[PDB]
Amino acid sequence: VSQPIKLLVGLANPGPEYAKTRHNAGAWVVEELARIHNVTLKNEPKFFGLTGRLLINSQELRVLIPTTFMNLSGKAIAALANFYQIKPEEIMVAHNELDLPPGVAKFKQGGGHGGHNGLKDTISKLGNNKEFYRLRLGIGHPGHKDKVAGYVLGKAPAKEQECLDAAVDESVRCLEILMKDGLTKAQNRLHTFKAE
Amino acid sequence: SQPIKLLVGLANPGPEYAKTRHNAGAWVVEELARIHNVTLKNEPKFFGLTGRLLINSQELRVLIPTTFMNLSGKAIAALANFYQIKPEEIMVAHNELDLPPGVAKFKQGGGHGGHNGLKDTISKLGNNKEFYRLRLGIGHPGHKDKVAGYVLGKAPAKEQECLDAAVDESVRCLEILMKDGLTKAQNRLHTFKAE
Repeated sequence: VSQPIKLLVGLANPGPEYAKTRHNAGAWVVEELARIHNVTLKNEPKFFGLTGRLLINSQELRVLIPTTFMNLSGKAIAALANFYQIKPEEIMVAHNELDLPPGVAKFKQGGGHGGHNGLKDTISKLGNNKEFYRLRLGIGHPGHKDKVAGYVLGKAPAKEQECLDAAVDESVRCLEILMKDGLTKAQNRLHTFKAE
Repeated sequence: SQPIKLLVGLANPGPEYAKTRHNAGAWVVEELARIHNVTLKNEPKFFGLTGRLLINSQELRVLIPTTFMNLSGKAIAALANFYQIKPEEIMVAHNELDLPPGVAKFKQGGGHGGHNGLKDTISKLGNNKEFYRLRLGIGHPGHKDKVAGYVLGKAPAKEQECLDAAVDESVRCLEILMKDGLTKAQNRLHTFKAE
């Protein structure tokens, strides 16, 4: 109506403390959306993550950043969406996307996990359903297969982190636009964005 | 005479993860390899860094996977299968929640203990749990739900000293294992407690 989304999830590793690693991109979007809407994300052990509720254009939007292992992110998502009776196609998972360069971002419903250990676990723990939405935040692709974990668990160099941060900012605006004008208008704005 | 042909040190790859508790097992391998002057080689077919050490004239292969921790079994199984090494001949070094910092133990078998690396290693080794472990105590946080954050954090300095002493003693005992065998290695290691 015309925006089906009730849960926004931001995937990230629960540490280290010290580092803005590419694998945590999704969480940066949820943190910035929350900050802007004065939501304080609170630990909620029952959902194995940090949670909040926003109200945007009078639509309730729950937010989650799992604090499980990345490969058990599905446990957090399913625990909360079961609790509040949110369906898979009502969930949007924001995550780092190897298929797009730094500074680009896209909305999509369904698809594969693309080697993303969080996405893969989410599909499984949602009863093998891929039709949840994704917010794909581009981080570039290292080249090789075997180098993928080292890439995603590394810190983007500073100029590249700017592109990422710009895409986080636009993705938040487009999430707001999504809550106000629906999914199609939101995508149509976000997919023509390109950092700086 | 002793059962171990492959020593694995579980680890997340990269500089940001190198000093995290979840990497304790790689500290053991990296220190053993430094002492024996071997530079680990990246072998993409094995999803990790690997070497061969000569210790008391035994051959010990070493491996530190550079996959996600939860895909550690890919590296171990690819290497084990290549070199024809069975699970009972593999020692996996890993951070152990149920033991305090400053303590380390050898063990054969058991479950994964929530450790996502151990879990995948069991699965990729055909659901065989009977590989040896070098359990490196890192303690646990007060709440179950903090465990991932705990292991992916760096131990504070005093605590890291205990960890480093236990890495060092584990290395000495791995050398003893190769000279005097498991029972003697184990008797020595299991009376160690860094204070």
